[PDB]
Amino acid sequence: DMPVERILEAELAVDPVTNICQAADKQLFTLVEWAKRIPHFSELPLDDQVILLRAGWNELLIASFSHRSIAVKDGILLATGLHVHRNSAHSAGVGAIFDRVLTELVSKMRDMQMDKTELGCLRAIVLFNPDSKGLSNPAEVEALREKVYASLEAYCKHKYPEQPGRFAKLLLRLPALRSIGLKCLEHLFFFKLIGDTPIDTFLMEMLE
Amino acid sequence: DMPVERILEAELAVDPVTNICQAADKQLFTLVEWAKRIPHFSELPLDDQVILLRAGWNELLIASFSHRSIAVKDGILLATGLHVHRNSAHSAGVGAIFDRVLTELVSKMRDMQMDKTELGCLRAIVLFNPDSKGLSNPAEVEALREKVYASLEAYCKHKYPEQPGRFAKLLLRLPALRSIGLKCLEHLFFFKLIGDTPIDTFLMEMLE
Amino acid sequence: HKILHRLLQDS
Amino acid sequence: HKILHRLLQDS
Ligand SMILES: CC(C)c1cccc(-c2cc(/C=C/C(=O)O)ccc2O)c1
Ligand SMILES: CC(C)c1cccc(-c2cc(/C=C/C(=O)O)ccc2O)c1
Repeated sequence: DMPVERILEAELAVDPVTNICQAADKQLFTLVEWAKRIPHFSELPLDDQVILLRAGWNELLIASFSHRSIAVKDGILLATGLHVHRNSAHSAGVGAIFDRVLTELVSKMRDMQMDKTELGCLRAIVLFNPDSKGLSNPAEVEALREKVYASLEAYCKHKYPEQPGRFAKLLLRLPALRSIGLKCLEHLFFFKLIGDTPIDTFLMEMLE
Repeated sequence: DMPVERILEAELAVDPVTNICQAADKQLFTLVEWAKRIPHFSELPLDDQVILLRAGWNELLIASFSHRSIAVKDGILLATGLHVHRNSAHSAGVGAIFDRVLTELVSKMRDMQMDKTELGCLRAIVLFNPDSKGLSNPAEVEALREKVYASLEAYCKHKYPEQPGRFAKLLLRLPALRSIGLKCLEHLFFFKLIGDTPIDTFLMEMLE
Repeated sequence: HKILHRLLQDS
Repeated sequence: HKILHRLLQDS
């Protein structure tokens, strides 16, 4: 129904502010292909697929670059292969949120060795966000979310039975992800306001 | 170790912008007494108790007024007994976040009949926030959080065994609570900026 | 939202 | 944070 193997397959299948904006734009195209590979997403009404991706893209990308950065020392590995370290983050004005990414997401993913199936399932939970405004039938989206976390729980309890609290521990990174996403979006809106975003991009559409 | 009965006991034991500010201030005093009744909170270093309550008070109060408002029609029951309905919310400039409270918290609490033990446990999870900056030992706070949600899960699985997903469903209101809290805090900072907050209050200290 | 709505239909 | 630090010690 919502097999974690399919969610894993979807994961495996896919100036510092210029670098940040170019990386986010690159990954937006990839994110659409990722979402189509999540079971039942493409069966939602098209206008609801649009709503979910507009509501969730930023958290979905942040989760992915955070997990990608586990092997980086005190930094973020952007999808372009460029790193953001502390000096660049401060030059971009994003030093405080950079620190939160490292302490609340990257380091916690690293400490618990969050795996790619778990990451993919948390991202599918964020994708299937039933609070997204304007959905034709929010409960259908909640139903898909509940299928994801039922599958995630069964996966964690089979693979990590000596860690009974692991499923809840994964879900309890999502408030941090929500906060962090709101602040990153604030920064991106500011980069757009002052004209530091590349123009004519998919990122600009997401910010409009 | 972290008995839900004790968390329940803690729950049971305790111009529109003027009304909103007076209600929040009233409940701040009560919230300190609530936190002292949560197992092991008062055993943390005092400076860490200060940090947790400064980090969490706003979400803790929002969770409580949301659950209190289940029996209100399209409105919020403030702790003073005054109601906020849609017209007042718009006069205060808080119509959009009012709508989010009703759709993302009150109505969802009502639909699932979230009970007071569940509410108290979600509030204790928010209280024991290990991401709060400056904690002397963040992992001790994570340890207490994990004791709360282990107890919450066992309570839900005993009382509501026909709802296997209920525990995760409770935890997955916390990203909404985080967002909503950030926006309510923004409004309160604005009320303070323009001089619409009562002065000399505990609320003003929380906002300073 | 022309880019996203097109990419969702592009196979 | 004088109010909160006092109330936490007040029994
Ligand atoms: C943490 C800091 C570097 C910061 C600041 C503002 C925005 C962002 C931000 C970056 C990306 C990059 C995705 C990638 O390379 O895979 C996606 C979304 C984003 O919000 C980050
Ligand atoms: C939802 C809207 C009415 C809005 C706007 C801004 C602030 C708040 C706000 C209100 C309280 C009230 C608590 C009570 O009566 O128990 C506590 C914290 C708060 O953030 C609400």
